[PDB]
Amino acid sequence: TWTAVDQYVSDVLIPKDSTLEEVLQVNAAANLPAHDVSPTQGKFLQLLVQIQGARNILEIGTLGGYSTIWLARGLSSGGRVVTLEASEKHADIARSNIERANLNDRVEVRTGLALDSLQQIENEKYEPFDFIFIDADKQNNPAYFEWALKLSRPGTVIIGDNVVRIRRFYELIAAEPRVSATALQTVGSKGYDGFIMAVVK
Amino acid sequence: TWTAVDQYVSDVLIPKDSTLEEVLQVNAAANLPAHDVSPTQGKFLQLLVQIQGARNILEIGTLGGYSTIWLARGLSSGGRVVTLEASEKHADIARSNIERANLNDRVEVRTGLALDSLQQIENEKYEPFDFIFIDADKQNNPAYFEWALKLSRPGTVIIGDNVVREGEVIIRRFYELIAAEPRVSATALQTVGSKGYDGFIMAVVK
Repeated sequence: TWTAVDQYVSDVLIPKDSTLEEVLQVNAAANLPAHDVSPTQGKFLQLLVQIQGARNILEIGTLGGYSTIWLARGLSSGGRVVTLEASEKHADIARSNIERANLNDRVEVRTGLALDSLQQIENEKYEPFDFIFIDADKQNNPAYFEWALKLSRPGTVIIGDNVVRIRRFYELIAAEPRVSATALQTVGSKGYDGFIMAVVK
Repeated sequence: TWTAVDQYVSDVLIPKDSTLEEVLQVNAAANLPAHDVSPTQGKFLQLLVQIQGARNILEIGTLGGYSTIWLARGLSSGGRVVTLEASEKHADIARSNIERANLNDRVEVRTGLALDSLQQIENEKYEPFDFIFIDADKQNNPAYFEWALKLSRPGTVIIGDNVVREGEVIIRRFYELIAAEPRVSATALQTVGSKGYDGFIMAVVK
C-alpha cells in the first residue's frame, strides 16, 4: 500500500500535463524497449537542472523523449540537451514528442550506437557537460558512466538509472575517486526507480 | 530483499567515517526521539547543498546533529547552518557532536520551542535562507513548511522528511498542502536507512 500511497502523492504533487499525457499516448504505439514512467523522477530531473543552473546537458538513452522533455524544461538561458538513442525509429518518435512539447529548438537527438556517438562528441567542440542523465541498458551502465565522467568537468552532476524494483556497478562507482555519490529512488508506474546521484570532484 | 541490497549499496558508496561513527555512538546514549539513520540521505543533503552552492542554511529538528553535520559539510566559504531543537538536553549533546566534527565554527544551535525560534529569526537579520531541511515530528510538518517558505526567497531549496517505511505494506494531506501551495514546485523521493526507507519531499521556491 506504500506504492499506492506514493502513487497518489505523485498524482497530487505533479499537476496533470496535457503535453506529457499525449507523449505517453504516442510512446504507447512506438514499441519502446521496456521501461518505467515516473513523473516524480522527471520532476526531480527538472528541479535538479534548475538548482544547478545547468546549460549543457547530455542524456544517454533517449527512448521516447519523456525524460528529455523534463530535462529541457529545466534549461536556463540558451541551454541545450544532447540526447543519444540507437534506434532510428524510436529516435524519430522521440523527435516528434520533443517537437510536441515545443522544445526541439533546445534539444538535439543524435541517432546511432551510443558508443559511436559518445566518441564523436568527444571528437567535437562540445564543451564538458554540466549535467548528465543515464537511462540505459545495464550491461551498458559501467561504460556509460565512465564516458559520462570523460565528458564532464568538476561540479558536473551525473544521474544514472539503475533498476525498477547491481552491486558491481556501485562498487565501480565506489571505486571511482573522481566522483562522490549517493543512491535513492522515486515511485514509478511499474514500481520504484532506483538511481545514483553523483557529483564530479 | 531490496532493503538489504540498498543498505549494502549505502555501505559501499558512502565511506565509513570515524567522526559520524562516534556521533552515532554518542547518540546511542542520548535518549533521542525515535528516528532513522540514513547515510545516503546525509550524502544527498551534502551534495545538494554543494550543487546549489548554499551559504545560509536552516535546519528544523537538530536531534543529535547527525544531519546537521552532513549539511555543514556541504558549505564552503563563510557559510552557516542555523539549527533548531527544543530539548535543552538533546541540543547540548548535538553541539558536542557538531564540535567533534570540528564544524562548531559554522553551526549555531538555537535551543527552545521551534515556533518561538522561527519567530525570533524572522524578527532578526538572518535574512532569507538558501536551503532548508525539515526533520521534525508529525502535526508539525505543515507549520514548519509554511515557516520555511516564509523565511525563503526564490530559488530556495526545501527538503522535508515525512515518514520512514520500515515495511512494504502498512501524509496525504501534507502533500496536498504542498500541492495547494503555488509558491513552490516539488517532488517526492526516498532513500534507504537503518530502519527502513526515508520518505521526503524536495521543493524549490518559485
